[PDB]
Amino acid sequence: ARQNFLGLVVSQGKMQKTVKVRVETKVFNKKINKELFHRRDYLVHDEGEISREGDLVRIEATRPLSKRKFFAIAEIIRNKGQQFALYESEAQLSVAKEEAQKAKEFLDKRSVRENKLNEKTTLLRDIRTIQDALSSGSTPKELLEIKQRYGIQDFSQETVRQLLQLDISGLEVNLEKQRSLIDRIQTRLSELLSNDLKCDQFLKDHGVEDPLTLKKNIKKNLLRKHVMMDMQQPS
Amino acid sequence: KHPKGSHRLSPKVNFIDVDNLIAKTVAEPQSIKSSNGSAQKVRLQKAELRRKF
RNA sequence: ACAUAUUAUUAUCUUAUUAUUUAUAUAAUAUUUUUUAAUAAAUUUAUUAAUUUAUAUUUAUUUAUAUCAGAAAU
RNA sequence: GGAUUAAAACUAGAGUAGCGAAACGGAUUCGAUACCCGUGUAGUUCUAGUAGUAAACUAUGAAUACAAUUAUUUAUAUAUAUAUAUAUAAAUAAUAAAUGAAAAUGAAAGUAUUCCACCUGAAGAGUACGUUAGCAAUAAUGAAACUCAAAACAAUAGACGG
RNA sequence: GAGCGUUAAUCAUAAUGGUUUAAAGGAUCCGUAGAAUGAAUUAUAUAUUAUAAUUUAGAGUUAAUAAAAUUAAUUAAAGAAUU
RNA sequence: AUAAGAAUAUGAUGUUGGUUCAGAUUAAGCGCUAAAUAAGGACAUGACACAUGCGAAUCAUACGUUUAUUAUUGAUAAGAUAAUAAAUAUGUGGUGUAAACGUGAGUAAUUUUAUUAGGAAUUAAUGAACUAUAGAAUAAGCUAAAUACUUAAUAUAUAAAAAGGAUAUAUAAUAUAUUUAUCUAUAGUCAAGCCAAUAAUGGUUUAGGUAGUAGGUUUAUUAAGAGUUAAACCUAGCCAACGAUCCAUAAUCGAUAAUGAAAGUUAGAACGAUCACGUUGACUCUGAAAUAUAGUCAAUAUCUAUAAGAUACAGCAGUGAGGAAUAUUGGACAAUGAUCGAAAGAUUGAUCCAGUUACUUAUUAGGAU
Ligand SMILES: [K+]
Ligand SMILES: [K+]
Ligand SMILES: [K+]
Ligand SMILES: [K+]
Ligand SMILES: [K+]
Ligand SMILES: [K+]
Ligand SMILES: [K+]
Ligand SMILES: [K+]
Ligand SMILES: [K+]
Ligand SMILES: [K+]
Ligand SMILES: [K+]
Ligand SMILES: [K+]
Ligand SMILES: [K+]
Ligand SMILES: [K+]
Ligand SMILES: [K+]
Ligand SMILES: [K+]
Ligand SMILES: [Mg+2]
Ligand SMILES: [Mg+2]
Ligand SMILES: [Mg+2]
Ligand SMILES: [Mg+2]
Ligand SMILES: [Mg+2]
Ligand SMILES: [Mg+2]
Ligand SMILES: [Mg+2]
Ligand SMILES: [Mg+2]
Ligand SMILES: [Mg+2]
Ligand SMILES: [Mg+2]
Ligand SMILES: [Mg+2]
Ligand SMILES: [Mg+2]
Ligand SMILES: [Mg+2]
Ligand SMILES: [Mg+2]
Ligand SMILES: [Mg+2]
Ligand SMILES: [Mg+2]
Ligand SMILES: [Mg+2]
Ligand SMILES: [Mg+2]
Ligand SMILES: [Mg+2]
Ligand SMILES: [Mg+2]
Ligand SMILES: [Mg+2]
Ligand SMILES: [Mg+2]
Ligand SMILES: [Mg+2]
Ligand SMILES: [Mg+2]
Ligand SMILES: [Mg+2]
Ligand SMILES: [Mg+2]
Ligand SMILES: [Mg+2]
Ligand SMILES: [Mg+2]
Ligand SMILES: [Mg+2]
Ligand SMILES: [Mg+2]
Ligand SMILES: [Mg+2]
Ligand SMILES: [Mg+2]
Ligand SMILES: [Mg+2]
Ligand SMILES: [Mg+2]
Ligand SMILES: [Mg+2]
Ligand SMILES: [Mg+2]
Ligand SMILES: [Mg+2]
Ligand SMILES: [Mg+2]
Ligand SMILES: [Mg+2]
Ligand SMILES: [Mg+2]
Ligand SMILES: [Mg+2]
Repeated sequence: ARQNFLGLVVSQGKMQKTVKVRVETKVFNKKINKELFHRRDYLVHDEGEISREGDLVRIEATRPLSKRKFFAIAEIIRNKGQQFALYESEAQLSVAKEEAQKAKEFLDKRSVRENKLNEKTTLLRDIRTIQDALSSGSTPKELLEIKQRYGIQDFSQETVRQLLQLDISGLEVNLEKQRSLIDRIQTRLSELLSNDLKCDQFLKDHGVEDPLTLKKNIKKNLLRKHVMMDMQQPS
Repeated sequence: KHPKGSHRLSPKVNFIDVDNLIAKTVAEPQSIKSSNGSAQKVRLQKAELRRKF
């Protein structure tokens, strides 16, 4: 049959309807006693100009098409070259949109900081008026303004404590919950495995059919999936 | 797309029908011609042997 | 340095031959075509030599391109 | 392919104490274009460049896996009845095995794997010619003929040593 | 041995090699090609290769903690001595 | 599967390292020497120049031409006609020389070689010349005549042909029969064109090369693809340090020869395959195929007939030259082939034999006492 080769497109878009394909064949080199790969670039006809640099293609022998062209593209085995072209165009649009959004979020942050620098009022001073007015009874209009600078309509000892909250405090509680879950899951499964009877019951209670007839790994995974379905789904 | 001016498929294999090959190559004489001549008789014998072979 | 021989090349010069392509002929031949003599046969027809007519096939000269080779330069 | 690359050298502009090619003198010597002494120019210095060469040496390309000990430091860690002790790495020193022409190497010059550079008698020769690069000195690349049966390394025993 | 010798030639006769010290490590590193070499498991295939999925022992990224004050470039200073 | 080393360093030792030797061989030469026979080889050099003779002819059953005899005709013999037997290849025709033979100049590959269970454009109304089968073979002209040539007729969009001769018999030139030729068609056989992949010496102290160059589109040309050639218009490519381009050198190869344990290396004389060439260059004609050992023109050399002439030994033998060196100006067509012829036969320096030469191989070249 017609001689067919597999190769990588190494040049495209330089000649009209012609691409350069790199074909590698296996040969034996008697001198060094080693089976080597021999490489050759083929000028190949691309009637539809579909192939792109980087594509893996199969080329088939044809009639003479020019001084040096004797093969044509017969199939695109892998279209990595075509993918490269599509992803580059999308990237330009995708990145422009993201950069526009980030540029607007930077100017907004700058405006807020500039606005705050125009308000001579300071947190410490404001928190020293909400704690003196709340301990003296005075209600100068500054407080009403302070009830707008911060949004704190009510001036109580439990409102300054909520104006000065630090994110670290929230992190400290999320971390304790995370540690609890892991510790509970491990103790639960550890105990369950120690008692085969309580384990068999555990599985049946959660909806396993004849858990007794199961393997150690085929069933410990069920136990693990259940212990993690009784401490993460209920919570 | 295959190259313009080229056949997409390979030419069909030509299978020989031995009955048709024999009929066209070594066909039998259509009539039993009168080979009274010495040279006609020799030619008839040679043609018969060649056709048999 | 250089004096030699050999080969190659060319925006050059000259060029046999050939191919291809131009223009021209009161060009030749055949046929057609228009007439015209001479001759012949018969009692219009044929032939030959001319002229007119187109057609095909050649010829001479001519235009252009390429070309063995030689010259010059490298 | 690229970059960096001692000393000397070169192109400009500064600097110039000391040192110091050369040069001119003083000695030494049979002679002394030397060793020693004097006067001491370039250079040695700085700024901006050129150039890409050294015994540019561990005369030992880089990477990975692996193999028997000791000593000594260093680092990290651990412990305590708190200052040592116990661990794991690195470096260095001396070694086993192994390798080697041997001298020796010793975690490689061992056991293996991968990649690069390089060599094929001496002399001629890192010369000639050409080419490339540089302001230049030069640098890179780099032969052949002729001639010879030499030539070289480690080690051994001597002889000799101002 | 009806040849023998000699000259001219061909093949064989050590790389089942080497480069600290004998010819031979590139001044050094960076890195391109390499038709150079190169991890793990599983499944396919047309099979020491290809593809896919998965993995972290090579190679990297960012932090945390501890440690160290050297090497480049630049700027600003000090010192003994010399003439 | 078959793998050996030796001499030479050094005061001595070990090692590095070259040099040389032991083996086989030749397209061999030379020196000395030499018996017969059988077989295999023989200008590697100047693709230098060549005296002389040969190497391609054959057909009379294509057409003409020339005799003799006999018969008939011709009232005197010049001629004619037919039969018979001869002659003619200095007239017109046919077939044969694209092979074979010789040589290795050119050729490093758009061309050449080798290989592949390769390919398409998806290769002509090509048969070259045999086989099988079928059909056809007509009319004029031109020549002295024809199987010469020309123009027509009819034969698979349809296109595209031809030829008679010999011998008998019967007829009144014609017809049959036999024989040998001509033309067309279909298939077979033999045999052609084109393309791809892979391999094919040295120098980069030849590093850049290319400009129809790389690709696209269209026409011309061809049986047929393609910057293969020619014309037009576009794109800016293509090759290259895994060595481009350039230069030098060389015919290539094997189931051939030499050598080695082998991988290999060498040769390319001999046997065989392939290519190129026939003093040099280009071009054209015929043809399926030729830049043909043809033709045309030119170049170089020679010759005689002095013409827009002939010849060119790389066919055989042979000569001069060059060289260290390579043979007979032989016999035969008996054999195997080739060409011509219907046949009888003719031709064949293909070929087969012999000669010369230890160039190679082999056998023999007296045994017992
Ligand atoms: K084309
Ligand atoms: K490099
Ligand atoms: K100074
Ligand atoms: K050193
Ligand atoms: K290296
Ligand atoms: K060594
Ligand atoms: K000696
Ligand atoms: K030796
Ligand atoms: K001899
Ligand atoms: K005849
Ligand atoms: K000959
Ligand atoms: K040749
Ligand atoms: K007949
Ligand atoms: K080259
Ligand atoms: K010969
Ligand atoms: K014969
Ligand atoms: Mg010319
Ligand atoms: Mg200066
Ligand atoms: Mg001095
Ligand atoms: Mg520099
Ligand atoms: Mg130097
Ligand atoms: Mg050096
Ligand atoms: Mg140093
Ligand atoms: Mg590294
Ligand atoms: Mg130099
Ligand atoms: Mg020594
Ligand atoms: Mg003998
Ligand atoms: Mg060997
Ligand atoms: Mg090494
Ligand atoms: Mg080094
Ligand atoms: Mg060195
Ligand atoms: Mg890591
Ligand atoms: Mg010998
Ligand atoms: Mg003989
Ligand atoms: Mg010869
Ligand atoms: Mg006759
Ligand atoms: Mg004749
Ligand atoms: Mg021939
Ligand atoms: Mg007729
Ligand atoms: Mg006639
Ligand atoms: Mg004819
Ligand atoms: Mg005709
Ligand atoms: Mg040179
Ligand atoms: Mg074309
Ligand atoms: Mg071309
Ligand atoms: Mg053109
Ligand atoms: Mg030659
Ligand atoms: Mg060979
Ligand atoms: Mg050869
Ligand atoms: Mg011969
Ligand atoms: Mg020829
Ligand atoms: Mg010629
Ligand atoms: Mg000729
Ligand atoms: Mg000649
Ligand atoms: Mg001869
Ligand atoms: Mg002589
Ligand atoms: Mg003869």
